[PDB]
Amino acid sequence: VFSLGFLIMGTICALMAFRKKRDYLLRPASMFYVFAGLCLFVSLEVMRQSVKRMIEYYYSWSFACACAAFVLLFLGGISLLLFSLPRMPQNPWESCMDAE
Amino acid sequence: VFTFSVGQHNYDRGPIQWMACENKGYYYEIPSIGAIRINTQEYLDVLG
Amino acid sequence: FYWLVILIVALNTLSIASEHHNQPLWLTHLQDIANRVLLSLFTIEMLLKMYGLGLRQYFMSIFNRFDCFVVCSGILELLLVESGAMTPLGISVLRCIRLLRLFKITKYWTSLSNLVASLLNSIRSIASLLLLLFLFIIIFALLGMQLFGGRYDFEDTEVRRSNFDNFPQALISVFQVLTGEDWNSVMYNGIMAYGGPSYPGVLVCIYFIILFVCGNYILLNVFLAIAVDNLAEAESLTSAVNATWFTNFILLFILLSSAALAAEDPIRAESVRNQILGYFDIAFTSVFTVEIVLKMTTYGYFNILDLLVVAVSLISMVVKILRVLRVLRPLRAINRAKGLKHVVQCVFVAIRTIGNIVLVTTLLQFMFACIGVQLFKGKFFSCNDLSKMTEEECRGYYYVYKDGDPTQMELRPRQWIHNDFHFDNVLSAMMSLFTVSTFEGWPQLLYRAIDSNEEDMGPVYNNRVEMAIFFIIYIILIAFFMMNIFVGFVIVTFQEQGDKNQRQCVQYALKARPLRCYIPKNPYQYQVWYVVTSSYFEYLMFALIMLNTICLGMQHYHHISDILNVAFTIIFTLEMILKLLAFKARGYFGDPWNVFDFLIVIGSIIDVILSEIDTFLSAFFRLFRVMRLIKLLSRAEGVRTLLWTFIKSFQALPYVALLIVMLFFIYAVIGMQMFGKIALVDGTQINRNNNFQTFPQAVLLLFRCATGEAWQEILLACSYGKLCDPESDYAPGEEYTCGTNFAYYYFISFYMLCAFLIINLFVAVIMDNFDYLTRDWSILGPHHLDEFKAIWAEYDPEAKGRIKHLDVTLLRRIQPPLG
Amino acid sequence: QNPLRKACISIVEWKPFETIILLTIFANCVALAVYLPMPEDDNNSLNLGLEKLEYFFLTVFSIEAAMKIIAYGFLFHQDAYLRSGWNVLDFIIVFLGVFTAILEQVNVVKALRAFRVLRPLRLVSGVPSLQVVLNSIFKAMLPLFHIALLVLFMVIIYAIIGLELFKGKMHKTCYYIGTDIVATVENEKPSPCARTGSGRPCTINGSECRGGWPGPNHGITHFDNFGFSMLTVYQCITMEGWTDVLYWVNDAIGNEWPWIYFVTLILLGSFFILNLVLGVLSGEFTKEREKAKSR
Amino acid sequence: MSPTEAPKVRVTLFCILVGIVLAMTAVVSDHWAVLSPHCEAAHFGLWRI
Ligand SMILES: CCCCCCCCCCCCCCCCCC(=O)OC[C@H](COP(=O)([O-])OCC[N+](C)(C)C)OC(=O)CCCCCCCCCCCCCCCCC
Ligand SMILES: CCCCCCCCCCCCCCCCCC(=O)OC[C@H](COP(=O)(O)OCCN)OC(=O)CCCCCCCCCCCCCCCCC
Ligand SMILES: CCCCCCCCCCCCCCCCCC(=O)OC[C@H](COP(=O)(O)OCCN)OC(=O)CCCCCCCCCCCCCCCCC
Ligand SMILES: CCCCCCCCCCCCCCCCCC(=O)OC[C@H](COP(=O)(O)OCCN)OC(=O)CCCCCCCCCCCCCCCCC
Ligand SMILES: CCCCCCCCCCCCCCCCCC(=O)OC[C@H](COP(=O)(O)OCCN)OC(=O)CCCCCCCCCCCCCCCCC
Ligand SMILES: COC(=O)C1=C(C)NC(C)=C([N+](=O)[O-])[C@H]1c1ccccc1C(F)(F)F
Ligand SMILES: [Ca+2]
Repeated sequence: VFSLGFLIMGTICALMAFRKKRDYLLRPASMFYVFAGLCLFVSLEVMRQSVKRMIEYYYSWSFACACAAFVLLFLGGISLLLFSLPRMPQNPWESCMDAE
Repeated sequence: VFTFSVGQHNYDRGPIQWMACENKGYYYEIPSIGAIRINTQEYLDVLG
Repeated sequence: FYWLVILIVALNTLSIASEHHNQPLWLTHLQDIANRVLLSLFTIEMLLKMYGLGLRQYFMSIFNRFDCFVVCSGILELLLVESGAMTPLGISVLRCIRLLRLFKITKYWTSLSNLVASLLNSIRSIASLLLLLFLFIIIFALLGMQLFGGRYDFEDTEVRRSNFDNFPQALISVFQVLTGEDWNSVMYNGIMAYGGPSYPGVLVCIYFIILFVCGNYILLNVFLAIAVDNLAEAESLTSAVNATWFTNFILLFILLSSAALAAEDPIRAESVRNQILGYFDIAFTSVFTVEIVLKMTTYGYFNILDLLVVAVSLISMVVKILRVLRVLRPLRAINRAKGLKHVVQCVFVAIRTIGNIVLVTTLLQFMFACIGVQLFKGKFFSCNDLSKMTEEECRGYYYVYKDGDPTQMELRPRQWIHNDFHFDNVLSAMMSLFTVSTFEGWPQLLYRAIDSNEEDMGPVYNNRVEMAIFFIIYIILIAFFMMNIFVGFVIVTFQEQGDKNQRQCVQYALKARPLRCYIPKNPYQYQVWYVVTSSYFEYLMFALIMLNTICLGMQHYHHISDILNVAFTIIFTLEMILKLLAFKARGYFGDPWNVFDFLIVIGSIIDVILSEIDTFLSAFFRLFRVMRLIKLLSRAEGVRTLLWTFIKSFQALPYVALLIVMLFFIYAVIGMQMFGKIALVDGTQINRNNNFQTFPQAVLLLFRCATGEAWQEILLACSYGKLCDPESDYAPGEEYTCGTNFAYYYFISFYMLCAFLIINLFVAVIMDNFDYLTRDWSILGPHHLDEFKAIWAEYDPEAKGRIKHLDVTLLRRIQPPLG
Repeated sequence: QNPLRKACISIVEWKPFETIILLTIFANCVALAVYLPMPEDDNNSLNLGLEKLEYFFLTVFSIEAAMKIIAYGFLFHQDAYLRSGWNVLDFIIVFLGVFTAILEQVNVVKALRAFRVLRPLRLVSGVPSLQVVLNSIFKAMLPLFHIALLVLFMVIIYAIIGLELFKGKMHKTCYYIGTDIVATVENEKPSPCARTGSGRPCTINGSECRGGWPGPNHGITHFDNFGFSMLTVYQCITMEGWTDVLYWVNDAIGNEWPWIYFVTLILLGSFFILNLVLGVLSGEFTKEREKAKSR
Repeated sequence: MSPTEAPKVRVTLFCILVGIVLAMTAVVSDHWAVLSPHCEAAHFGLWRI
């Protein structure tokens, strides 16, 4: 539930970042996705250990769905944050948070 | 006099063998547990 | 004669390097019916060209100055073996002097005698810095003789050879802790000699912590200095289809072809997964067998490699060695990747630079191996129980006592064992000295060469404690000196192809830009903005951060450790929202440090609510409160500047780290193939934690060997004697056939390669930074030009280009070096 | 300062004093070397005659300290003797010497006995070439300050991470059933064990996995509190037995996650850090060679 | 428009949406765990098994 709430709150900033030249807004949005992803993973944890406290066990269809959604959200939020953060200066004059 | 030098050490053993060779006795060395049985029953050779 | 005199020295070297243990008798015959004749043939060369150079010119050149020493020693030694000079140690310490004649091929090379013209002066000038190292070692040995002298008297039967019982042993212990090898076990003996893991005892760790760090440092410094100065001397004295579609699509398909080699199962022959990759192999092969004609139907050295790769992927669609020849699949990516070939060739042009220092080192290695064969040949045998000193006595059974308890014994058959790294020939001696030069297992070879008794007899505890010298000179020459002048070679060579300060500043004062500050209007919200950037407020923030850090250290093993967690979470989430309100969510998200702060606050909130949900009814979400003291790097500008300076040049050169990852990939695949069926038995070095079964395990094993762990024991855990894994396939009775003696070619190469490339990556990243490292921090530099940027963006909240004239009064606010 | 009423010793102060006090301190070093440390209050003959020799070595240095202290001020008078750089060290040496020597004959322990190994430092005072060599290392370790403030903080961060993740996990092991003997194999060292987890279950037949085990290296290597966690982190950072800590954590909690903690600490802590100091010091060497090439 | 209408941010915001939908279905599709004591095969999920 918390993961899906984070996805909800992240899509908002992802969309409102397209208008009024609110590009900065893509920095928080990404992060929310990350946590969503992270949340999904710990969700996994719980179910996983429950499976080993109840005989045979086997993940068939939706475990791939979750193990894909988590990694995609996590890596995509991380890379979105890397792309929104401008650049490692690479020069004695350049700087992070520089004027355009 | 039977003298026994026990353990693996760096100390001088000459005086101990001298005490052994002078007073009609004998000198034995016990470096480990495996030597104890055979070195502690051998003085009966000298006594005989 | 210029070549006939090297023919005789080569014939003499090939004869002194053929003496092994238990050599045939005709070999012993040859080795001296080819020594007296060759000594007399060295005598004719000190007569006829002696007489050629008149009378007094055979003492003007240090070249032929010690050649008379060779003849004197030779004949004097001939007539001392026909005497009572027995005690084979004594007879052999002159056959080591016989080795002193190999310097005649070094006599003849220009650059091999030009380098020592200052390399020898290196020590002579630094003899007062090497002496400070000797004094450091002596003081720490005299301190160890006081702290742990006669205190390792543990009642158990386990032998602790590295103690501090006398002065030579204390010297050996301090030197071994200096080289870094097994210093933790010395520390553990020092801790157990005192109380134990308690308040009195553990403080003895400080000794070792001071002996390593401040001991490594000094040493390092010295050597480095030497290297650089001696190299300067050798560098200054001598000075005075064809679209992006096709390529970017094939390049992203060689990576798949390669990663299909990673995911595999060496144990299961055709595993349930293995034929899936067998089917994918045909796909990855037939997408490549088409684009070999789209490249050479337009046309008729680098693509013949690719054609051979696809040809061997086709013939496979003993011969099982060919499956090792399919590991150059990622070696074809040096075709399309243009930045890759540039470093692949800059490495092959950097190998030509270091070819001068490799031969002298290899020669020193060979001569030390010859001295080792003269000293410890035949002397590395032993019995299971150390009371039987001969192969004939070491027969039958004996008892071993568990935990040294005389009432708990077991039977063990005793066997005459040979050491795994010995000195019987020059090949085995060279392998042993190779393991010694990487610092791994060298105390076990030391304390075994010290106990060396006779030619075919077992060890005698502390027989020859002077043998340590052999192991302490070699370590100082090879592992401390030649290795350091090798690194000095590569660093000083990179130095060149890498005025200047004026150039840097005139480039700075052109392309630099202004800075935004987000100074807002509306005094009602400017109020909280004013108290946001007060030094007092951020200092309270820093103090709160260190308070949270000190509260994080208070936890121990066997609840005020969570209420304070929530109290700090609250402090930080209110600081965040106050900063947001003072910045309107537009200046806040402009600073990357504020992005990190927001990350930490969201993570902390999630952690606290997860913990109290769990108590209302994730081990890594608790790491977000630890990440807090990383934002303590927004105040230390020197540390932040150093970190950015090195991260920049680490990001600038990814194609040199791609070489290392390719080396790891290739060697891990080859090792999964070669030794991947060995069993997993505890007590050995191929076990549950360190094996070759899967690609992650093999990569982690290779990373362990890169770090220089007991890699020479993994090298012996794979050598044609190893039980096969039960899941594998093998004829019955044919079990101990896993592992191959190819390991010696696998590991010895890898280490060397892994020590080259790594060194490479260490020099590039350094020379790319030689601007910031060799900078006078006072005369001039970009720190003043950032001072200017800061004080300029002060007057200019928003960039908007440049600013008003008066606020000309700023020039009164600059440092005189710039203002 | 005061008139030449006390300087009855400044006449032979300029004699070749170095070629005698150097041999005296060298003989003192040799008598320090051939000393044999014996366990539990034992001694031999040569160890008794080397304590009567520490009265000939403590009486020469002390009268020379007097000869040099009264020849320059009462103690300092212009910061002359005491504040002379390499004359305060010798004062502390011969001032601890007599102190502990008379203390040893007042209770008629060995803590101040270990300050006896500083006397070998006097040789540096003896030759000024060593004196200028030794002052260059303290001159080149100031650029290594922002690197030490980074290594300290990285060690403190990884210590706290390991304290959060591994505190109290390596305390079970498999003993023999009904015994207090750890059950291992020929060359295996006692490693942790797991019951009801992804850790390792141990295989020896008559063995059971229970707690109450002080820890892997006799109770020294573990993340049980901040001190021991700092100690094991620092040990791993030197790349000495870090694979042992990694393997023990693998046996305690599981195989798949813990490597992330140790491969990151070995890359950042060891390789990145040593690369920083190999650059900062070589740069200092290069700049101190370049400033002298213009001379 | 540098980080907001570039292709390299739009490909990533594409890759995000797949995770979005697969996650909003993963919460609701109980097809990731089976148990068989041993014919009573189970299917676990998040809300109802
Ligand atoms: C000073 C300047 C910078 C210095 C430091 C810079 C980075 C700081 C150090 C990075 C932290 C290292 C990673 C955490 C170690 C994880 C070990 C572990 O998970 O095992 C224990 C635990 C095992 O505990 P457990 O839960 O199995 O134990 C109990 C068992 N149960 C709960 C089931 C009953 O693993 C986890 O809790 C899950 C961790 C998985 C996810 C964590 C991995 C990602 C962490 C951040 C990634 C960043 C990589 C490094 C950053 C780059 C820095 C160079
Ligand atoms: C120039 C660079 C190098 C300079 C040299 C500096 C050397 C310093 C490195 C040595 C530090 C190691 C300290 C070891 C002792 C740690 C505390 C300890 O030993 O025990 C842990 C203690 C609780 O343990 P326990 O005994 O179980 O308590 C109850 C028992 N029934 O729990 C505790 O009370 C310990 C809590 C401490 C937590 C501190 C964590 C970080 C605090 C420091 C951050 C500030 C950085 C410094 C700022 C300087 C800036 C320039
Ligand atoms: C002046 C003379 C001119 C000659 C110049 C020639 C230069 C060659 C330099 C190569 C380096 C050699 C140094 C290695 C030490 C020798 C190792 C050795 O000889 O091993 C012996 C081993 C058998 O030894 P044993 O224990 O008896 O076991 C036998 C059972 N099969 O038998 C073996 O199977 C060992 C196989 C050896 C494999 C060597 C692989 C080396 C590849 C490294 C290339 C990368 C190096 C470039 C980077 C350098 C930067 C540091
Ligand atoms: C020119 C270079 C100079 C060289 C620098 C030398 C470094 C000096 C080392 C300083 C060590 C400080 C130790 C002081 C700790 C105080 C003692 C204490 O009270 O703590 C005990 C500690 C935990 O408590 P304990 O007793 O074990 O718990 C039992 C139940 N109560 O039990 C312990 O285990 C305490 C042991 C802590 C040791 C931590 C070691 C890590 C520090 C090393 C990192 C520094 C890296 C330097 C890099 C600089 C590069 C040039
Ligand atoms: C800064 C200076 C130096 C920088 C130069 C750059 C060179 C870096 C080289 C360092 C490489 C270190 C690689 C360490 C990763 C090893 C992973 C590992 O050990 O995990 C073990 C674990 C065991 O699981 P398994 O084998 O399946 O069996 C248990 C199943 N119940 O396995 C698992 O459970 C999870 C397995 C997935 C882990 C994959 C992540 C890494 C795997 C390989 C990464 C590299 C790939 C190619 C090699 C390049 C490395 C250089
Ligand atoms: C081949 O020389 C060697 O025998 C080497 C020995 C014996 N030891 C090790 C560790 C080497 N290595 O490759 O790292 C080389 C060595 C060593 C010191 C300087 C230079 C090299 C050089 F060989 F790499 F040049
Ligand atoms: Ca090691």
